[PDB]
Amino acid sequence: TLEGYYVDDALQGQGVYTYEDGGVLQGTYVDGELNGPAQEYDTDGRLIFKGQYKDNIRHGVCWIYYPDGGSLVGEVNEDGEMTGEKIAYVYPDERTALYGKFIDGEMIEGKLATLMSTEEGRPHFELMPGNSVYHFDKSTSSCISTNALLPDPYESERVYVAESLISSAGEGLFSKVAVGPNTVMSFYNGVRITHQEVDSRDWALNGNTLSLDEETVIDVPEPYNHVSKYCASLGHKANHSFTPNCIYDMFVHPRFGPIKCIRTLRAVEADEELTVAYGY
Ligand SMILES: Nc1ncnc2c1ncn2[C@@H]1O[C@H](CSCC[C@H](N)C(=O)O)[C@@H](O)[C@H]1O
Repeated sequence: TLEGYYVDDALQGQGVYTYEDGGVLQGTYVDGELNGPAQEYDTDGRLIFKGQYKDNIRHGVCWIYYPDGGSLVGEVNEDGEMTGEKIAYVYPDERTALYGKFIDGEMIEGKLATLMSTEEGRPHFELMPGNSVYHFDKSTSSCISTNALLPDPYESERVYVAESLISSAGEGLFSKVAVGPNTVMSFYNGVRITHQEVDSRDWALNGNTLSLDEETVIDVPEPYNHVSKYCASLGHKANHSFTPNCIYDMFVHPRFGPIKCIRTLRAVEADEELTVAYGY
């Protein structure tokens, strides 16, 4: 088959679609509509969906994987949307998860949990003990967080703040455990401000600004650069080096929203200081 895109077989059964852009989609078909097991991949070989369809709407328990390694899994609603009471955002280690109430893939109330096993397609989670509820809480131009002192579950296991070993750098960010290359370790969340705002005020104030996109800049200003005032995320604590063990990369966070992460470039040691090359 060929439309300027591409499709594979006669009536129905199990076929593959490919878009004007390289990305595949493996579906099982029934009368030309999708019904059954599907898996879609990225223009780059990356699994971005696994799960199933019924009358061309996503059905059942489906996995959506972001490029950063994080994922969303749950039984979808009648419209195929990630809305329900038993949905989870799962972190890049594929084990820590925030389970619970989500609207449209957005988190209303997520409880710390662990994904013990995918038995079939379905996954089994188990709640972790503790009072901790997490909520979608994107920061604004003036509110860095609705709960500045609730740490991020994933971060508090892989990293910590302490005196820098670098010459005169105040504090730094340390790895807590040994990790191999390409590992997310910490989140860089702050108030969202505009490039012009950052370009026009005294520059002596952009020590913690980090550009998100062509329109937005994340900053960790005011007194939130002190951990007794803010510790939700710890990214703004990594110091600079010309030969870093880490890189800034994009991240889709369930509490923070579109932000950056600190990801490792090589294996790193427990207790090793984490660095990135500032300014890209
Ligand atoms: N290689 C380096 N040498 C000296 N200061 C550094 C540095 N990398 C980062 N810094 C200080 O770290 C800043 C980035 S924010 C990283 C955290 C910071 N040192 C703190 O104590 O909160 C810059 O303002 C620079 O002053």
